Amino acid sequence: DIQMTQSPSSLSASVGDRVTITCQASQDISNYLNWYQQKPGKAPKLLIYDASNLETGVPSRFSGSGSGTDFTFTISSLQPEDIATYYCQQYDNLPITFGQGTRLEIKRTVAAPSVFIFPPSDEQLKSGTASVVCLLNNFYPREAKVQWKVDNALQSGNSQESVTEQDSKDSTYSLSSTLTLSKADYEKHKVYACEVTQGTTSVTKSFNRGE
Amino acid sequence: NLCPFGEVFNATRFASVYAWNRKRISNCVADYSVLYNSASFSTFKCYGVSPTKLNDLCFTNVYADSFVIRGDEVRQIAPGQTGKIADYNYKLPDDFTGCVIAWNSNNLDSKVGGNYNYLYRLFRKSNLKPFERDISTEIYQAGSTPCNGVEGFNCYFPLQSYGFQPTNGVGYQPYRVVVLSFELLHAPATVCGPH
Amino acid sequence: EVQLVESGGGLIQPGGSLRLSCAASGLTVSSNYMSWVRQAPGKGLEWVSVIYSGGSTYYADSVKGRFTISRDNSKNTLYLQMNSLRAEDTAVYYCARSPYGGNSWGQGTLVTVSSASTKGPSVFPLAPCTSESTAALGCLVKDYFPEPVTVSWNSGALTSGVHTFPAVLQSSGLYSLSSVVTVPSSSLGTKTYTCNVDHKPSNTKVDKRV
Ligand SMILES: *[C@@H]1O[C@H](CO)[C@@H](O)[C@H](O)[C@H]1NC(C)=O
Ligand code: PRO
Repeated sequence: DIQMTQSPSSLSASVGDRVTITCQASQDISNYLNWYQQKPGKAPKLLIYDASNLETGVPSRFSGSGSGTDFTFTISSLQPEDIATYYCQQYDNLPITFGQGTRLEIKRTVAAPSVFIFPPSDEQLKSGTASVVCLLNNFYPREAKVQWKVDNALQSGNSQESVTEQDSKDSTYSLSSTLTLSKADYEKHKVYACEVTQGTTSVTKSFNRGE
Repeated sequence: NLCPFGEVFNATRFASVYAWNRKRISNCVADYSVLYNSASFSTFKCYGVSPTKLNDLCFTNVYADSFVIRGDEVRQIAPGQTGKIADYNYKLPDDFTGCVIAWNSNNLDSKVGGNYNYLYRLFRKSNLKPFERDISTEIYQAGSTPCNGVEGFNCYFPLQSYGFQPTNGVGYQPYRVVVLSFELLHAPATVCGPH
Repeated sequence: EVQLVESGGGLIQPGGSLRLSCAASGLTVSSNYMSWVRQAPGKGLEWVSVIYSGGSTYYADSVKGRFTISRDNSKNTLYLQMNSLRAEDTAVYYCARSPYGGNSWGQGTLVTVSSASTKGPSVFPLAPCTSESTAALGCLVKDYFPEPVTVSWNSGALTSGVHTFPAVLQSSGLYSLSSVVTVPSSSLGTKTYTCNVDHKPSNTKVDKRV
């Protein structure tokens, strides 16, 4: 087999920066190397074929070079829509093999989330479970503390978070947190609060169950 | 009359694999020892015969098929193999009787800056029959739309160049191949070993 | 011009069999080098199999003796027959023209190898308790298996401001995700909003007004 070693595993860069990814083949593959861009939940798109050739329709900020074992892929000036995972592929030898990928992340200025809180639906309560959802909308950086408070009591290990892929226009993230309770517990308490900490500022959205 | 293996193995120039060369060997004494005893050959594989016993045997005719492929393809020149070379360029039968002989020709067939003169067939609708040759250059139709002889989308020139540069990895280096096939028809045996 | 559309994905028991389909338009399957490539969740790309125009077939060592690649000329379709399936075979499976010819990939189909049963989703409104000038509405997609689900709004006519979240594996073994949309508060009484939820592994579509 021919192994494809890709570097780096992940990089973080600003809009406008020159970005360089390397691929190294474990033996000669001539110029038979392809570069792909994969945006989450989509198929890989070919950017560069045969080490240096731009696929038709691909912006000219993308380039590649190399022949033999050592290959480079370059974005001359990073754009927001360039958030993706990038793969090298050697295709002229079976088995066909890919690099491990380079996850490309964008650095930008700090952005405060718009915070929303949602009570359980009547429909769901009938099932005997309560899901309380807190939404953090269009923020940066990735890292934020989300804490659940139920009558000012700090919950632990009964919520789950998921973060969206970094936005391809404005480079922000979004987070949804779901607090999960039995129906009996949801009717035991009044005040439901989601606390968002970024830096030394905390923002709390809440609702009163009665009202 | 000694069999002209010199002209086969020591030729200045070799054929591309798609246009593989055949030379008939007839009416001569064939000394196979000059071959099997040689350090010159990195592949020497015999089928339906024992190489050590070659100098003892007589055949109706011998055919010497010769061509260039890249190092990592030499394995395809064997009965029962598949791949771009076996399927679309040069095919041995399952019941092959003969020998496959190969050696590295980097020093003769590579050039600084690359030698692009050796070609192979990349696109073909079906597999070659054993010992079939296809030297056609029709634009290959990869879609439903006819190509009408015009190279473009889904319309591929069927042949590709190897790119032999001396500093290539050995898998990408040129190898000269000679296939000797032995036929024993109901006819006079014109090619005999000295012993 | 070239379209590759995979199908056949879903939940299958360990040791079970599944056949994937790739319907092509704008190329002839039987005239081309055609491959399957797979991607395990959150992992890299792994080439699975190739078929040549002349019919030669090759396989990655990991699927040797278990998978068979094939085609139907009259349907212009590539197939992958997967037998003796293991948990490690859980992946999105892509068909592609590979390794030679124009570079084309399908959108992919997710295969889940698990001992569990297939479960369709429960869709619940996510709605706020005068509002602020920007209001949020959503849909909670609870207790489904396997992945994946897709969410649109007003049959895909509303895309601006939508955030459909990745799913989390709950401790019960079932998935849950949210899909939210931020809208101008002035439209909350004039326009109408519906989340269109598709769980193809259970053959269920849910449309829920909010
Ligand atoms: C080719 O030439 C060399 C050197 O003259 C000689 O040793 C060799 O045996 C020749 N090969 C054949 C097959 O006659
Ligand atoms: O016949 C021989 O001995 C030489 C060795 C390489 C080329 N042919």
